[PDB]
Amino acid sequence: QTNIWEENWDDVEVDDDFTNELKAELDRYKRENQ
Amino acid sequence: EQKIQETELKIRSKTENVRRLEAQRNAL
Amino acid sequence: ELTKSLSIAFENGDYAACEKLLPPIKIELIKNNLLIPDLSIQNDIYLNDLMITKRILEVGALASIQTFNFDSFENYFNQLKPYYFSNNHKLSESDKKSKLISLYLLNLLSQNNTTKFHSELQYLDKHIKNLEDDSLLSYPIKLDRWLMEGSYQKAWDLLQSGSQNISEFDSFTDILKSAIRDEIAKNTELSYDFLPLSNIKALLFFNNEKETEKFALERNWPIVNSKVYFNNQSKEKADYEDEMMHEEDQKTNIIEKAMDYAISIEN
Amino acid sequence: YFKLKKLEKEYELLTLQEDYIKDEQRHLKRELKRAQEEV
Amino acid sequence: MASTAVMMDVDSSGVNDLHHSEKKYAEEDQVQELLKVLNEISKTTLTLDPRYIWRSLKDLSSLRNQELLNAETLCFKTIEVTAEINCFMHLLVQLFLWDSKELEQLVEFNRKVVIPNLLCYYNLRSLNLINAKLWFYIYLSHETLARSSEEINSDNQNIILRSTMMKFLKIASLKHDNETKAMLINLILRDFLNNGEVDSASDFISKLEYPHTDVSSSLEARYFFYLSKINAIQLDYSTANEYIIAAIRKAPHNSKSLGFLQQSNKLHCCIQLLMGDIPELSFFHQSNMQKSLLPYYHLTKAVKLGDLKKFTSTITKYKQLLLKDDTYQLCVRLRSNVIKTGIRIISLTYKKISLRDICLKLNLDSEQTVEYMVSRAIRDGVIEAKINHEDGFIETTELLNIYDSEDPQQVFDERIKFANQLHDEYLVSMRYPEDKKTQ
Amino acid sequence: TTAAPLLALLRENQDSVKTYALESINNVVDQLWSEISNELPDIEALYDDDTFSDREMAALIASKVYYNLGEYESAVKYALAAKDRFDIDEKSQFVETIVSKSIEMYVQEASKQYTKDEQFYTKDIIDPKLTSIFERMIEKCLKASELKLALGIALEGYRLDIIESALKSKLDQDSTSENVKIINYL
Repeated sequence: QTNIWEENWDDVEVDDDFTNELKAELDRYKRENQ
Repeated sequence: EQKIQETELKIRSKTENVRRLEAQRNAL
Repeated sequence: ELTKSLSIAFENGDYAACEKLLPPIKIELIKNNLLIPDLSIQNDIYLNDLMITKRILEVGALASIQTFNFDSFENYFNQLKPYYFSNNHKLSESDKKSKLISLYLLNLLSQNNTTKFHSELQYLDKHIKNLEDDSLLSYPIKLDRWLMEGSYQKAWDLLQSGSQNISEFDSFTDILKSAIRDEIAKNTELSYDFLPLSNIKALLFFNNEKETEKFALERNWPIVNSKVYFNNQSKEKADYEDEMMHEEDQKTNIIEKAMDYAISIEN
Repeated sequence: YFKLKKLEKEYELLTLQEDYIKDEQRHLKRELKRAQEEV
Repeated sequence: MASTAVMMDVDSSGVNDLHHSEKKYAEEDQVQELLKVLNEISKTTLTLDPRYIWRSLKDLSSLRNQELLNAETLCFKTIEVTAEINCFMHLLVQLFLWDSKELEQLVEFNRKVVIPNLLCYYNLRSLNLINAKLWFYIYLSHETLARSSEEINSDNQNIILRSTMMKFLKIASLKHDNETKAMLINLILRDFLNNGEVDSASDFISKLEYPHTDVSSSLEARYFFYLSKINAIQLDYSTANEYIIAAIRKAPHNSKSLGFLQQSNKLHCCIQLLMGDIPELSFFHQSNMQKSLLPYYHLTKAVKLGDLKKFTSTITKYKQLLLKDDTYQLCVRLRSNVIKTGIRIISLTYKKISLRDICLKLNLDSEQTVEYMVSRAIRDGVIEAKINHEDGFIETTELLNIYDSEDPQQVFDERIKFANQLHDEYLVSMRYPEDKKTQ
Repeated sequence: TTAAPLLALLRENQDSVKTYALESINNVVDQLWSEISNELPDIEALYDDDTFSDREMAALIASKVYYNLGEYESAVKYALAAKDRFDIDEKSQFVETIVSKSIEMYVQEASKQYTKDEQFYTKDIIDPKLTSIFERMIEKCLKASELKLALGIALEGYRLDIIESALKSKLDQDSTSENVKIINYL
């Protein structure tokens, strides 16, 4: 995969950011529900 | 027979410690 | 011949009676030459003669383990083992050969020798091909899965339900139960200081808690009413493993000394 | 067996051959230092 | 042509004469270096054909002509002796699937080379002119069997081989009867790794390591390689890895890095898995799967989370590849080991959690097995926590040290053990330059 | 094949079997001592059973294992124990080895024996088995009939009995000038 990215630890994971926003909405939407 | 045969390999192995001291000779 | 006599004896159960028939027959395959795996191809022995020779091992072992002997079992097994697994050995093959090693792995398993147990699975020729297809073979590792790390719940349950336990295996099942719990005992001892006598019994799967209370006191466990206590979960101090580490400077001094000789003998 | 009593035995020398040296080793070693002084 | 081919052999024999003078430090390493050049000229065509004439005439030379088995003829007791042996060496060399297909011809000939006027007087004389690999490397191929029926009784030739290798283990007199040796073991090792349980590896261990110097780092590493897999299901990991950590670069292989070092690496990956470490496959992405890692990655990918299902699926998918490498037996342990690994980071962080949150993660998994499952965890350490169900509070320890202990200073003795490391091994390599100045 | 049955046959009764164990074992020791190397504790005890005769089998068998274990004064002792399983004319490198191995032991022994007494060799203190086999090889040395071969041994062997006889016998034999020179040579 390519050559040199920042490499390690590790690939981490994926679908977080929007998931966060999806929740950041929901969170705040829950907080809207709050 | 082979009684004294490998007896060389004793001192035949000693060939080295010579050369250490030989390395040492120079080294000294 | 003694061949079928014992073969009938075993067939009749009566494995006590079956026992003494073995050694004479064992003296046969001496001359019958079968008992020793014949490296020179004999053409037909394995099935010419050595058939029940391959079985008398099974049979004798089968009875021995049924009579709750193990080496004998294993001895015979060890002898079956080539006829069991020579390498190639399709020349003859049988079934409870699975059961036997199953019993014997489970034996090894009860024998609490981890690597050899597993490395026997490695020494096993066909492994999964053999293994997974035999519930008996499927016991030990799946058990081990449970067993090894120390949650026994279904495993311990399984062996009560074990068809081999239900057939021949209840020998170690008993042992194993105890064998299990002693680790949990420590695991509890590790996990817990003060545990209700109910829970530990709940853990030990006992009906009477005085069942446990022995163990705890057999373990020498501090206990008040209703609760097993661990004031010392461990053996700390206790004689040997001393005079080395603390090897603080001494070793490092020698290390220093060494290093300094690595400095000195550097000359 | 045979030629070694001839041959083999002559290696005892080569053993000493070492034994000549590590002796003389410390020599230069010390001969160094007291001389290492004046230089 | 055939000349230049033979001219090499001539020059080799020329250097074999340098052995016919004496060791062979050159000649072997020459033969070694020549063994590298063995690829180039090759064929048999007039190579083996005039070789008979070039040999002509020795009996075993004519015996080897049975291996020639062609149209040669033409024309062309001392200069013919170890050369022929050295050619019998090449006879082996000839056969790599170089100048051969089925060595089962040569299998017999192996013995009928090895046994006659060979495998006899060579103790210090032939200096690993035996290549028992090249001996067995033949049988290595054949062990594609399957076919042979084994064969035989089971499989006695390879048995006898082990015994024949034993017959060198016998002949391994530690007179420098060494180099090839633990290949014979490596064989038997991998022969255990065929069907067997190495544990006489311990007995193999009992004797020795391939002592010592003169052995190719390769086999010396390839020693460790198997010697690792001993500790594999011996369930020592470090030392196993330490063998890998004695194995890999380290025996320079690059050509053998490709198929072979993956194997090495394949096992290496498993180790930290056995240790739950999951180093960064970030490189192990590459020069890897393709054909080696990525299931281990998938494993690591799982082993990072250690979701049994998702974990198992990897195996479930890659079992055959596992199976192909017999790495299957592994990883079954590591299943909950990562689940337990996660347990540590479930927030053992709080000096507890209560029972049923640390149960909750198991109430994410199972219940009151929790008791076990945590005792299952607390059992090995791997986490340091406490509990009592009387409290139903799962108490997760500090795990906190102001260290000021020998702990790093152990790691210094480590360093310290390397304080000499080449520092000594310089004095090791101080001789070679300066005492070869004396010559 | 692999020794598991023979490993099993070991503890199994009927010294008959144990024989045929050991017998079959003995032949296949050479490879499978490796597995068998763990059975040696019993094998030891086996050599301690006067009941079972052949245990010199196992003794030399153990000796096989012991070379294969690099154990020698072990192996030698049990090869010495054998006497039957063992013979000089039996030819294996091993046999040749263990003999040559067994031999050297004599020398310092004899030399240590030579230390105090110089008639030491006229006496029992050295295991006669070795001394026998020693001299038996010296006999073979006599039958080798190049006697510095024997002499340089007996030189260190310090056995004039050997030496003088080796001379004296050879004296009347032949080598008019040589029997003179052979001395001088020595």
